[PDB]
Amino acid sequence: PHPRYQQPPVPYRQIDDCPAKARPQHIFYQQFLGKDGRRDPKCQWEFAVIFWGNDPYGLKKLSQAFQFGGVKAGPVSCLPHPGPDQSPITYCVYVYCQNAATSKKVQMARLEWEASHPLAGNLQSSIVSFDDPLPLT
Amino acid sequence: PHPRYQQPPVPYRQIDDCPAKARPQHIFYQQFLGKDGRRDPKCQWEFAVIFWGNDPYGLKKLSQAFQFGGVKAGPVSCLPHPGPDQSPITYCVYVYCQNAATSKKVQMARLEWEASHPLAGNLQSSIVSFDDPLPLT
DNA sequence: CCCGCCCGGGCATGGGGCCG
DNA sequence: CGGCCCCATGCCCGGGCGGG
Repeated sequence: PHPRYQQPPVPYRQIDDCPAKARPQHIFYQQFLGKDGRRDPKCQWEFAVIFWGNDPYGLKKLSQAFQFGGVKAGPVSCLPHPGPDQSPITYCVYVYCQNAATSKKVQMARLEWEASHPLAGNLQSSIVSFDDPLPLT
Repeated sequence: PHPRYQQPPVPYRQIDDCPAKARPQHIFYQQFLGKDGRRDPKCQWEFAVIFWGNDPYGLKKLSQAFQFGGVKAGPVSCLPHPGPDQSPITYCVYVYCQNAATSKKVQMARLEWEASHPLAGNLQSSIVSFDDPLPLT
């Protein structure tokens, strides 16, 4: 068909479903998150980490990399550009989490990835709280 | 620059610049937000309201309508869909705000519009908090 | 007046995959 | 290997329709 609007990243069953160039980051996060990456039925989706920066390509790899039961990235999006001026675009990715601890852990995971991979770009991040749970079931 | 990644909606100098379909909501929101729509240079961008639903077109109208000094919508994006199945995509729009009062007002403003216009679709929403301020200057 | 839902066109890729 | 490439791709515009 004809896409007019963004589509959600498709979830993985096999590691093959994850695009090859993003596989190491993905694997890293798995090992990093451990049990915290599995879906916990009792938790509801109230948290996120927003990652942002000027490079959409790296952000896409990050989005492709965080896909798990309890940690799910949305697609690459962007922030409003502040000036009435059209400025350098600031891209972002929301990584949704089922609790606060996991979101902090997610932040730190990406930091450690950057530490091990100098050529990866340095992303800004912030913890996000939602008053009401998101329909991520 | 980066045609395959999303672009931040463009600001309006005057009301004629607002795309036609979004213009009624835009007018209404302007009047409802009142002084709170103007930028307060002391405030930092720590809040948002996320609106979500299944109509990307409705959400596009909302995104275009909320563009002000202190209220700035991002583009139409979507949430991850939890199951590895075919389920309706849930689209969303983050509307960024310079303080908490204003975000409450934004939430309310859309509720009012929906109350005046029963043909309009009912958007779910939540207030959103950031630990660190966003680079909306 | 405004609603949801529909459609075609156009840009400049940029990332999966080949080859040096 | 890992740097490089090129056309399937991801994005956005804006008009239109029948209806309440």
